[PDB]
Amino acid sequence: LEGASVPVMSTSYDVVVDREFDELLQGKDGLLVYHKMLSDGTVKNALNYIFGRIRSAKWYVEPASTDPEDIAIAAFIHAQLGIDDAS
Amino acid sequence: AKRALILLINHGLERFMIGVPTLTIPKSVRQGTKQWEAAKEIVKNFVQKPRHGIILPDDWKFDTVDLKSAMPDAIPYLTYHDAGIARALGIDFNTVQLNMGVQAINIGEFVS
Repeated sequence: LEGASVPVMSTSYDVVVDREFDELLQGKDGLLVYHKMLSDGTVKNALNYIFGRIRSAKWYVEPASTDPEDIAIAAFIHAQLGIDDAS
Repeated sequence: AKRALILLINHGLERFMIGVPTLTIPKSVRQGTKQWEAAKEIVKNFVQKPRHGIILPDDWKFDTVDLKSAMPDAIPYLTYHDAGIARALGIDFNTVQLNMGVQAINIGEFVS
């Protein structure tokens, strides 16, 4: 039985370097652009909706099986997170 | 933007509502004369006392500045910025128009 023969490789070709072609958005200079966009009212309106809806999705823990031991381990994790009706 | 637009609209509304008076007089008329006071009184009264009326010799010409178009309607751009204040806090109904104007049937969904 053999492990992986193919390594994980970068998404790079020609001007595309690690998924990005535009120099102004490469690396940490890129992060400064995204940070400045948080000051835009339309960006903030969208994130308020998206992030609100994500948290409201009625989060719960499903066990690996209906076996009592798998239920027991699932209950431990439920208790760790404090799963409740309002998330 | 809202504060800067209210200042600009206030100023525009006065020039389109009242008009900017111009009085063209003969070159002989000199400042600090009877004729000069009469010129200042005409321009002042146009603004302050419109019912007063204007009597001119035939070598004096009164007019308002021709702005050459209607005043632009800046209300939609002002309400874009004003309602935008509430949008930036994550409110998803218009807090400036509220119930007024043609709208979506289902206001309840935007409150949700």
